[PDB]
Amino acid sequence: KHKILHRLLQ
Amino acid sequence: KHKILHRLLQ
Amino acid sequence: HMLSDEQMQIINSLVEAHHKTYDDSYSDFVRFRPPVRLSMLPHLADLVSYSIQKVIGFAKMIPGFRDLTAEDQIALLKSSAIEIIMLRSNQSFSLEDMSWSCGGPDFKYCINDVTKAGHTLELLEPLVKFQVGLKKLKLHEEEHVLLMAICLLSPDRPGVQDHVRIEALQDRLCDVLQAYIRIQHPGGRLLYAKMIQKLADLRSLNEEHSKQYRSLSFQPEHSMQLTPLVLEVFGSEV
Amino acid sequence: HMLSDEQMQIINSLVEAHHKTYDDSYSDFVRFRPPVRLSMLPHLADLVSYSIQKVIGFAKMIPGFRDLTAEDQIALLKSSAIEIIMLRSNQSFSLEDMSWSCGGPDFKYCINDVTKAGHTLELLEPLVKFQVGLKKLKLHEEEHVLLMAICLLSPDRPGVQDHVRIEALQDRLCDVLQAYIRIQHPGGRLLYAKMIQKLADLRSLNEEHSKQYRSLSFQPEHSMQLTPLVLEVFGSEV
Ligand SMILES: C=C1/C(=C\C=C2/CCC[C@]3(C)[C@@H]([C@H](CC#CC(C)(C)O)CC#CC(O)(C(F)(F)F)C(F)(F)F)CC[C@@H]23)C[C@@H](O)C[C@@H]1O
Ligand SMILES: C=C1/C(=C\C=C2/CCC[C@]3(C)[C@@H]([C@H](CC#CC(C)(C)O)CC#CC(O)(C(F)(F)F)C(F)(F)F)CC[C@@H]23)C[C@@H](O)C[C@@H]1O
Repeated sequence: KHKILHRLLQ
Repeated sequence: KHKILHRLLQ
Repeated sequence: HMLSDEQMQIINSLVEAHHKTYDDSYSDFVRFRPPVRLSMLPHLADLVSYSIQKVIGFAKMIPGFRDLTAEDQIALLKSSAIEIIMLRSNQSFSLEDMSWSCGGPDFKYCINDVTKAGHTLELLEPLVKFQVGLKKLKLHEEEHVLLMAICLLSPDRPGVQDHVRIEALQDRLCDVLQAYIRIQHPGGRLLYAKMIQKLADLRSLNEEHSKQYRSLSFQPEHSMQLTPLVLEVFGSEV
Repeated sequence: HMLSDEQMQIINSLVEAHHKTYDDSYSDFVRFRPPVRLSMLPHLADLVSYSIQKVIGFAKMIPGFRDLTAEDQIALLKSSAIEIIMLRSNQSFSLEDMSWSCGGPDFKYCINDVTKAGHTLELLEPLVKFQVGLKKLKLHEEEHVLLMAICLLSPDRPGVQDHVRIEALQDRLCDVLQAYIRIQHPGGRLLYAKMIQKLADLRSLNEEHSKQYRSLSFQPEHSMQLTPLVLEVFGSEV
């Protein structure tokens, strides 16, 4: 859940 | 699971 | 009567953050699926996706956002994304055309163009009405940026866990804004209030967007035209 | 020594089906995210997505595919999608350029352009080598179309349930092909065999693609550049 948001936020 | 494939196949 | 050294460095890092995530030439717009005049949906979904990326870039640079848990960073970005988009869009909105003019006759988005992306002219009137008002406030770059950071750090949101720490951050920002207007903005005695009212306005624009998006997202033939990021950010997953 | 009335109507509906799902002008290519020379990934993902749509359109018109359960229709389309794409691409591949030439200098895909979409030149050599061979077979439109329908209806696939009914359909098609070559193709005495060998070749190209796709699909920064349809068709979901 929210794999892209996580990557973008790091 | 496979919502688009299903729509496209109908 | 004077902004503190710390209120100043919050303005600095925020305007610099907006400068790094907002391109006034709108050069990247050529990398999107072209506009067609739901023919506008692929271009507009590409536009919203690219903007979510910039809102993420901006958010990451808001003092204190980075300190938050990954979860709260997500809860806030999911809920406020569309609102930050609508706020940041004002920088391109013109009163002389009643459209969002983005460096080109093909990247000029008028009401009729947004209609060919699934949406109904009846739900488009509050958006343009919100855009006329915002522009009429004739905000300084510092105030505009401050409004997006306050909007992003709003506590009243589904999924937010640390409702005390973000209310703290939003208040430290509201403080910078309120002091900025009084010191640096002549004739702004009722501006802070006029702007806070726009946050509430956005909440209503957000509901209406969520309803319209739900209509598109359930029809797989329309949902397929969206991007993975738009689907993720506007999706119901927790 | 002569094709039956029913073998003929299978050729007819299949060539008509290919005619309705394959545009030799490649007009729709302008609606994709532009090519950039992983800069090629958004254009190539848009290209593969559009082609999956056409493969679906084609599949639906293969006599008997429609009769199958929704599940088997999906199991077959998921597994064979990339193979049908590689087969159908031959119609655009040129021996004089060693590239896929699609009505324009911007829609001319050479080896180096496919490299800037995540892939490695080492895994690109079997594809172009497969494309040289296929073109060297100088297939009639009937044979080409028949090869895609036989490929799509292959029984040896993950997820297929009714392995007796599709083997039946594939054999009724293999029968139409084998008779077509003997009756209508001079000097084709060893063509049927040469073509069946290309189905096996494709299976190897498919493995190599699945491995390369897995690399991209796990990196969210690359996966985000894909489309919902590509993600769905190449995804592991059951
Ligand atoms: C991007 C910014 C600027 C433009 C923004 C404008 C003009 C074009 C239309 C936009 C993008 C609006 C739409 C339309 C909305 C509507 C109502 C009914 C008000 O809810 C939002 C969306 C959407 C989608 O439903 C999905 F799925 F969510 F994507 C889509 F329709 F599917 F796409 C809001 C802001 C608008 C350009 C420039 O200022 C950059 C800036 O970041
Ligand atoms: C479309 C057809 C024609 C062109 C097709 C050609 C040339 C360009 C490159 C293509 C599209 C190949 C790639 C590359 C592959 C490679 C190896 C290592 C062989 O596995 C397949 C893909 C992919 C993706 O990994 C994903 F995710 F899966 F999408 C992407 F890289 F991400 F995109 C196969 C067929 C090729 C044009 C015209 O003939 C129409 C026809 O339908």
